[PDB]
Amino acid sequence: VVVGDRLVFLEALEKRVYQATQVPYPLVGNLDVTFVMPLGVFKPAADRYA
Amino acid sequence: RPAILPSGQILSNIEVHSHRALFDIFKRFRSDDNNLYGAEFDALLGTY
Repeated sequence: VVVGDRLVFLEALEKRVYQATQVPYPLVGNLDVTFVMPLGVFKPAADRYA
Repeated sequence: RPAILPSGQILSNIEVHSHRALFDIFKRFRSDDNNLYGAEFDALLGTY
């Protein structure tokens, strides 16, 4: 397949290899994010408006 | 006592321990069990 101004292979090894065996696939990586949220903060007396 | 000659070849390449529901009896030995060798037999010895 041609991408940009280049010629590259393009292959997925889920069928040739890894098929019907108990080793998982390596390209399914893992992202990691850490959330945060405030529990009981109290806005000052000037931002209490509807 | 497994089979001696296979009739026709299979085509699918799929793991099988997860599909043990479809079959009636299912036995998986690890590698070269020493049990499938011994072969005994009954016999009838002469008729009068």
